[PDB]
Amino acid sequence: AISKNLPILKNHFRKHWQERVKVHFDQAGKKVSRRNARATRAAKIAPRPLDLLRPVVRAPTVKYNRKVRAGRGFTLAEVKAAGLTAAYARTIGIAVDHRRQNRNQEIFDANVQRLKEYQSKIIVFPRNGKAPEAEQVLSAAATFPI
Amino acid sequence: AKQSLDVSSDRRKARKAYFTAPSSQRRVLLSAPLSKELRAQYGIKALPIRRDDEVLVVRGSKKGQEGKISSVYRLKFAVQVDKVTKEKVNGASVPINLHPSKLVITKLHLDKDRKALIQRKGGKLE
Amino acid sequence: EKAGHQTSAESWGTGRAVARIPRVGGGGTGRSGQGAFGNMCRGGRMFAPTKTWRKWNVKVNHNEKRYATASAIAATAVASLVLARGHRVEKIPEIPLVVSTDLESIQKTKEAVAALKAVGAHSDLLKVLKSKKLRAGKGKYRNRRWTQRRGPLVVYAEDNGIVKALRNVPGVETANVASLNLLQLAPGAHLGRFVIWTEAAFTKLD
Amino acid sequence: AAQKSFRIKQKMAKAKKQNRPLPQWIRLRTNNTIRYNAKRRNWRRTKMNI
RNA sequence: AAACUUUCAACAACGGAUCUCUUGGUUCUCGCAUCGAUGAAGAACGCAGCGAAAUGCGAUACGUAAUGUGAAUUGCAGAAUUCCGUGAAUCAUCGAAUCUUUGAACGCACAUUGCGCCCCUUGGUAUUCCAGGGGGCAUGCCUGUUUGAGCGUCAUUU
RNA sequence: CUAUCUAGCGAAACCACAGCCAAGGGAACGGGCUUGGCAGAAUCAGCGGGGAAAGAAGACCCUGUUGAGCUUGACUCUAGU
RNA sequence: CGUGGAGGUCAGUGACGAAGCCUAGACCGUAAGGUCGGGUCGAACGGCCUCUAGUGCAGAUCUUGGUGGUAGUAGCAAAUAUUCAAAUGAGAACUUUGAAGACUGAAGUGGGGAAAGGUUCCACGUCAACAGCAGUUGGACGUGGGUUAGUCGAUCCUAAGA
RNA sequence: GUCGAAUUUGGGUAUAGGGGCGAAAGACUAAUCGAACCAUCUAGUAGCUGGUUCCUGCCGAAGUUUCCCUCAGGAUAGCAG
RNA sequence: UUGACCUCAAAUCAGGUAGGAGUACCCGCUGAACUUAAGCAUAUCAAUAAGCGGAGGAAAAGAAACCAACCGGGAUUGCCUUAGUAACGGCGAGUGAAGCGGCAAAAGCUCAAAUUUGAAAUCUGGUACCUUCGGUGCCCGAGUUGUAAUUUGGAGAGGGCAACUUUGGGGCCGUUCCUUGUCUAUGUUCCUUGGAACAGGACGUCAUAGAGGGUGAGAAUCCCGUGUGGCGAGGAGUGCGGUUCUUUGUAAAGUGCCUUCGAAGAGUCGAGUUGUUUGGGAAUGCAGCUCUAAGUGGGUGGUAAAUUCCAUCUAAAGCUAAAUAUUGGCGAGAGACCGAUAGCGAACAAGUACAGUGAUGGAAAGAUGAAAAGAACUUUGAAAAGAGAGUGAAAAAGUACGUGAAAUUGUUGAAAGGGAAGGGCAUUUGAUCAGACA
Ligand SMILES: [Mg+2]
Ligand SMILES: [Mg+2]
Ligand SMILES: [Mg+2]
Ligand SMILES: [Mg+2]
Ligand SMILES: [Mg+2]
Ligand SMILES: [Mg+2]
Ligand SMILES: [Mg+2]
Ligand SMILES: [Mg+2]
Ligand SMILES: [Mg+2]
Ligand SMILES: [Mg+2]
Ligand SMILES: [Mg+2]
Ligand SMILES: [Mg+2]
Ligand SMILES: [Mg+2]
Ligand SMILES: [Mg+2]
Ligand SMILES: [Mg+2]
Ligand SMILES: [Mg+2]
Ligand SMILES: [Mg+2]
Ligand SMILES: [Mg+2]
Ligand SMILES: [Mg+2]
Ligand SMILES: [Mg+2]
Ligand SMILES: [Mg+2]
Ligand SMILES: [Mg+2]
Ligand SMILES: [Mg+2]
Ligand SMILES: [Mg+2]
Ligand SMILES: [Mg+2]
Ligand SMILES: [Mg+2]
Ligand SMILES: [Mg+2]
Ligand SMILES: [Mg+2]
Ligand SMILES: [Mg+2]
Ligand SMILES: [Mg+2]
Ligand SMILES: [Mg+2]
Ligand SMILES: [Mg+2]
Ligand SMILES: [Mg+2]
Ligand SMILES: [Mg+2]
Ligand SMILES: [Mg+2]
Ligand SMILES: [Mg+2]
Ligand SMILES: [Mg+2]
Ligand SMILES: [Mg+2]
Ligand SMILES: [Mg+2]
Ligand SMILES: [Mg+2]
Ligand SMILES: [Mg+2]
Ligand SMILES: [Mg+2]
Ligand SMILES: [Mg+2]
Ligand SMILES: [Mg+2]
Ligand SMILES: [Mg+2]
Ligand SMILES: [Mg+2]
Ligand SMILES: [Mg+2]
Ligand SMILES: [Mg+2]
Ligand SMILES: [Mg+2]
Ligand SMILES: [Mg+2]
Ligand SMILES: [Mg+2]
Ligand SMILES: [Mg+2]
Ligand SMILES: [Mg+2]
Ligand SMILES: [Mg+2]
Ligand SMILES: [Mg+2]
Ligand SMILES: [Mg+2]
Ligand SMILES: [Mg+2]
Ligand SMILES: [Mg+2]
Ligand SMILES: [Mg+2]
Ligand SMILES: [Mg+2]
Ligand SMILES: [Mg+2]
Ligand SMILES: [Mg+2]
Ligand SMILES: [Mg+2]
Ligand SMILES: [Mg+2]
Ligand SMILES: [Mg+2]
Ligand SMILES: [Mg+2]
Ligand SMILES: [Mg+2]
Ligand SMILES: [Mg+2]
Ligand SMILES: [Mg+2]
Ligand SMILES: [Mg+2]
Ligand SMILES: [Mg+2]
Ligand SMILES: [Mg+2]
Ligand SMILES: [Mg+2]
Ligand SMILES: [Mg+2]
Ligand SMILES: [Mg+2]
Ligand SMILES: [Mg+2]
Ligand SMILES: [Mg+2]
Ligand SMILES: [Mg+2]
Ligand SMILES: [Mg+2]
Ligand SMILES: [Mg+2]
Ligand SMILES: [Mg+2]
Ligand SMILES: [Mg+2]
Ligand SMILES: [Mg+2]
Ligand SMILES: [Mg+2]
Ligand SMILES: [Mg+2]
Ligand SMILES: [Mg+2]
Ligand SMILES: [Mg+2]
Ligand SMILES: [Mg+2]
Ligand SMILES: [Mg+2]
Ligand SMILES: [Mg+2]
Ligand SMILES: [Mg+2]
Ligand SMILES: [Mg+2]
Ligand SMILES: [Mg+2]
Ligand SMILES: [Mg+2]
Ligand SMILES: [Mg+2]
Ligand SMILES: [Mg+2]
Ligand SMILES: [Mg+2]
Ligand SMILES: [Mg+2]
Ligand SMILES: [Mg+2]
Ligand SMILES: [Mg+2]
Ligand SMILES: [Mg+2]
Ligand SMILES: [Mg+2]
Ligand SMILES: [Mg+2]
Ligand SMILES: [Mg+2]
Ligand SMILES: [Mg+2]
Ligand SMILES: [Mg+2]
Ligand SMILES: [Mg+2]
Ligand SMILES: [Mg+2]
Ligand SMILES: [Mg+2]
Repeated sequence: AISKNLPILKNHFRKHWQERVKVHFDQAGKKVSRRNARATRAAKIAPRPLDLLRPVVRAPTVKYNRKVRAGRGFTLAEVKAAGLTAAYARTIGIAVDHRRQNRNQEIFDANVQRLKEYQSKIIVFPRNGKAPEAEQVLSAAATFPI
Repeated sequence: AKQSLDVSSDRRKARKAYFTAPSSQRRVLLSAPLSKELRAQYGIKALPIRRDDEVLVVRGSKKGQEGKISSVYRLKFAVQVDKVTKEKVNGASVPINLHPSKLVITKLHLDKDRKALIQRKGGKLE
Repeated sequence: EKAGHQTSAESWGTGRAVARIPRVGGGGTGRSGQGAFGNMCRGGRMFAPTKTWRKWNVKVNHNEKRYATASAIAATAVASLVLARGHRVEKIPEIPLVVSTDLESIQKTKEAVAALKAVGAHSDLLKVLKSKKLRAGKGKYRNRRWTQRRGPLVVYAEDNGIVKALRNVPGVETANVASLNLLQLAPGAHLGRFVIWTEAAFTKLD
Repeated sequence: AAQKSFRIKQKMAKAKKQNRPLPQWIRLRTNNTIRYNAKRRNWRRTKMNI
């Protein structure tokens, strides 16, 4: 069971592997269901845009730090320098993250400026009744690229 | 072709749905077309055959014969005409079995409902 | 996957004047005593039972994919190929066949059949629809029942009702330029489909 | 037997009732398929196992 | 030379290949979330004018009520008032019922159609005996109600 | 009482194809091959020479990096104590 | 070369007869095979370029089914035994009745029960299968009838035990 | 052989599989016993035995070298396409 | 004597809940061996099968006692990758994860520990009325051995100072979603063949309909559908679009400064040891027993230890949609799938008939014809049947029923045969046949 001059393969099928095979026959199916999902949601969600505002953030370790990438939420500090509280910013479609800290001013300002531009470029309809129909933009990520 | 997601082009499913169709469904499959007279009369092309109607065999070897439908045999998917029968060897007569798509309706049998059907399909009724 | 294996049969081992395949146990039926599990056994399991994780689709490099359809488009000129392909084109003026963009706005079958006739489609449309036979195989009962030739392939820049007008006439396919499937440009992998281009489509090609 | 529980006699009775041949009028029905009674039982041929 | 054996053919046997069928099977995909002490799943025995089965049902038994349809059912018989109609039907739908003996199965048992107790009622001259009718009595646990137990223990009597 | 003959009823084992020998050679004991002896339809009762007859993938023997029951200061553990 | 299925095509073949099957009839190929005639048949099917595989059998003490020679052969020989007549019936070695001869010899081939069967009981009808000959007969087949309790059993009791 | 008892026997009941039961034969435990029967793990493994399905055309071997708990098998070189 | 209290009882006490089923997928426990290593015990198979407990439409996981070591990131789940890598391993056969990065989906939070103490502000039940998934009045009861408001570490709380900003709860109609009903084109004209026209020819029509099935043979146009639309019906529901009634309030919430504080989970963390498990290696998780903390503490930082620092979170309490799974269930659409010895064991009165004490084991079996028109009547026969006749497009279709191969059998015809038969080359004879002359 060893012959000729051949790489030494390591093929782990010594368990009952045929039991655990997953063939994604439903790729096309689940892509449709995901497109319908998003469509059904964009409708339920009123003019709101399907996604939340995300901060600029510097990616970790030595390999990725050269690149900047979208983070989770906005750091109570950055939310406060943009002149609104946490509780309200969440209702506005801004994601807030209590865990992220600012050790870097340059990124700090970038996120406050990001918050500034976002506040300017949105409209927040009154509590009352009126709903002055506004035609949803679907992204935030596309409107506010990083 | 079919554009709906609830239609089925499947042949095996159709043939099951035919032979296993309940009495109520066979009524509408057992439709017969109105005669050219009765059509422009009523503004309606075809109707589910009912019993005491009047009919002309326009296909087959009883072609040209007419009579009153004696019974709708829904079980058999066949309609029987009083006046169209086999005289047997022992002389006992026996009904032939006709298909309403090979008949033509020459006189209706009208009801409060049989009328409303014609009206529900959008046609005049003399 | 559980087929043929639904019994408890064991070999009877040698010494019985009878071969060694496992055999159904018990009695009173005559199922019992019979060869089991075996690929040569009536009711046994098949050899190498077919599985669903077999390779079904096939990856083709995007670029060579394009090269292929490019090649297929370039052959929808070259009347010799379209002719060699079926496709009654002797009676048509010129190839490529380019047609008024107004064609894309036709809303109605009869109108669109008439348009196609005027431009030379006729004899090809008649080649279909004179050609429909019963599929020879068992596909006949597999929802493959009928058969026929392929008509002309009308290519538009924008669907103004042409797609729905021709959708019912036997043999005719419609395509947006932007797509251009390779399956229709060379059906059965045979170059030279008869293509009726609208002008709007013909220019978008570049 | 000859002194039996009522459950045993009850089953015993239901098997008497099942012991006829195919009533011949069924043979004439539309699409009738059944030919004879293929569940027929005899006392000296197959045993009831109670 | 026959008979007999053998070979080929035709016709007739035996047998059920082959071809052509397919209300079945297999595999993929999509949608959905609903058993049971309000007695489930399963079992037994029954039920049709004429049924052994299969399917359906439960002594209201191939069904009752309701709703839609709008004239059947059909193997034979059948009713006949069901045919311009609160109305045919082995129809569809199903929201109301019935639902034997059982089963986690619950008064106790059960290789028994075995054996108790309570309540209301009816009959036998009957609170007490017998018989018919109806309604009941398992177990763990929770909240609460009520009657309690213990020098565990506080007070209050004179 | 069978066998045996008749009327009715009617299986099974077994079967490469088959079935006359002698010698030769040959997987060193042939029904077939080579060379001779020979050879005439279709059959019945018997029979135990042969069919290296049949009945079980040889129980003996060896091989297998195949077992199992049993034993023991074999290796390695273990309930218990 | 030959099979199932798939894309293309020959506007291919066909109820005025597709496919299949038969044929010491014909023709092509070294061959795998292909082609035609005639017969039978009754609803579908083929050529070519390509795709695809559950794709070609003489064997496997192969699987399932069918069938031979063996062969009208082995055999249908334990339990002493049968016989005459009549009736019936298409038909009687075998049913019914009468007669004769026998047997089991009350430790029964008698008269009842327990377990077990479950309708075999009984009547009428009745022979396709079944009763290794037969059949008018039957424990068969068809259609019906029949099992009556204060005292006989169960039910109550306790036994090993559960 | 024995035949009035360590007798025969019905029914009920207990003992269950590395377990039972054994006046002891590895006996008996439902035609199953030096470990019952049923299903599943399981298509267990098999250096061993058997089989492995169309045609034609061209080329065409080895039973030797070395290592292997190797000696009925592999690896390695050789021969072959 | 009487009345409580604590704890423990009993009721066919008033009202409820649990069991069993199924179990494809999900959360746990328990737990093999065949196998692989060419032998074999560690290893492997496998943290698998069988056994046990428990859920749901998903389950579980989840708002960091996390990852990291960077310019740091920031709940969980999953896919692509990391990677057959780091690592484990008679370092042999074999095994084998994670962090970063892209994508899918995104969502967040609440308790314990606080004096309401100028007022237990809270709650089950009973009861009467009411606008009944509830509200209100009243009484038993719970509860101070703590029921509400308040606060949850991101904070936050008590003071003091200063300003602005922001509301709640019903009805009712749509749409949304669910269940449904009904209706919506065009030849059956002529000729031929045929038993049947659904076949071929001629001549037309519709086509947002030429998917499909039915009808006596290949039917867009005979029928039902298909396509495009129209008109209804019954629900559920707070998602939101409108409307409309009550103003919840001397209520609730957000924000700036000053100051004082800042409660934060124990037989736990942790340690030893044992066993198991993991890629986890002086020990990855889990459990037994012994030991058992602290509060500038504690946990982690993948090589044991002592010292010194640094980074990073905040355990021993809790809820939570989606992306994810699904050989079960309900409903659907499909296929280069199988075609009655195939495909599920079952295309059929199939988990049936049948076997077995039982656990269990478990088949065979589809096709007359468009239509029963299923053969009147005559004759032979005891009958079954035969022979006529009749039906049918055909009995070369007769409920033994489409086609009806082969082995094997009867008849008829032909031919050969001294202990087999069959085969090769060749020719005689017989039979049969193609082609080619003109
Ligand atoms: Mg793998
Ligand atoms: Mg899947
Ligand atoms: Mg998103
Ligand atoms: Mg509003
Ligand atoms: Mg209609
Ligand atoms: Mg044999
Ligand atoms: Mg099979
Ligand atoms: Mg074919
Ligand atoms: Mg017996
Ligand atoms: Mg039975
Ligand atoms: Mg049984
Ligand atoms: Mg057919
Ligand atoms: Mg299918
Ligand atoms: Mg019925
Ligand atoms: Mg009904
Ligand atoms: Mg009980
Ligand atoms: Mg009782
Ligand atoms: Mg009672
Ligand atoms: Mg209590
Ligand atoms: Mg004689
Ligand atoms: Mg004889
Ligand atoms: Mg010699
Ligand atoms: Mg010799
Ligand atoms: Mg020999
Ligand atoms: Mg001999
Ligand atoms: Mg012999
Ligand atoms: Mg041997
Ligand atoms: Mg051993
Ligand atoms: Mg042994
Ligand atoms: Mg020793
Ligand atoms: Mg010792
Ligand atoms: Mg080929
Ligand atoms: Mg063929
Ligand atoms: Mg021949
Ligand atoms: Mg020729
Ligand atoms: Mg033919
Ligand atoms: Mg046919
Ligand atoms: Mg090819
Ligand atoms: Mg094969
Ligand atoms: Mg063969
Ligand atoms: Mg052979
Ligand atoms: Mg061979
Ligand atoms: Mg064979
Ligand atoms: Mg004979
Ligand atoms: Mg004899
Ligand atoms: Mg004898
Ligand atoms: Mg005798
Ligand atoms: Mg006699
Ligand atoms: Mg005597
Ligand atoms: Mg005596
Ligand atoms: Mg007879
Ligand atoms: Mg008998
Ligand atoms: Mg006999
Ligand atoms: Mg006889
Ligand atoms: Mg009887
Ligand atoms: Mg008594
Ligand atoms: Mg009693
Ligand atoms: Mg054992
Ligand atoms: Mg063991
Ligand atoms: Mg044990
Ligand atoms: Mg046995
Ligand atoms: Mg035994
Ligand atoms: Mg194998
Ligand atoms: Mg095996
Ligand atoms: Mg060896
Ligand atoms: Mg050579
Ligand atoms: Mg060695
Ligand atoms: Mg050998
Ligand atoms: Mg109570
Ligand atoms: Mg449960
Ligand atoms: Mg294995
Ligand atoms: Mg091994
Ligand atoms: Mg080995
Ligand atoms: Mg071993
Ligand atoms: Mg493991
Ligand atoms: Mg392990
Ligand atoms: Mg398990
Ligand atoms: Mg379980
Ligand atoms: Mg549920
Ligand atoms: Mg989900
Ligand atoms: Mg937190
Ligand atoms: Mg994360
Ligand atoms: Mg390795
Ligand atoms: Mg592992
Ligand atoms: Mg048709
Ligand atoms: Mg059609
Ligand atoms: Mg529609
Ligand atoms: Mg904490
Ligand atoms: Mg464990
Ligand atoms: Mg450890
Ligand atoms: Mg340290
Ligand atoms: Mg950090
Ligand atoms: Mg909580
Ligand atoms: Mg949770
Ligand atoms: Mg599925
Ligand atoms: Mg089958
Ligand atoms: Mg096959
Ligand atoms: Mg089968
Ligand atoms: Mg047929
Ligand atoms: Mg047949
Ligand atoms: Mg006749
Ligand atoms: Mg005749
Ligand atoms: Mg014919
Ligand atoms: Mg026929
Ligand atoms: Mg007949
Ligand atoms: Mg036939
Ligand atoms: Mg010859
Ligand atoms: Mg000639
Ligand atoms: Mg000639």
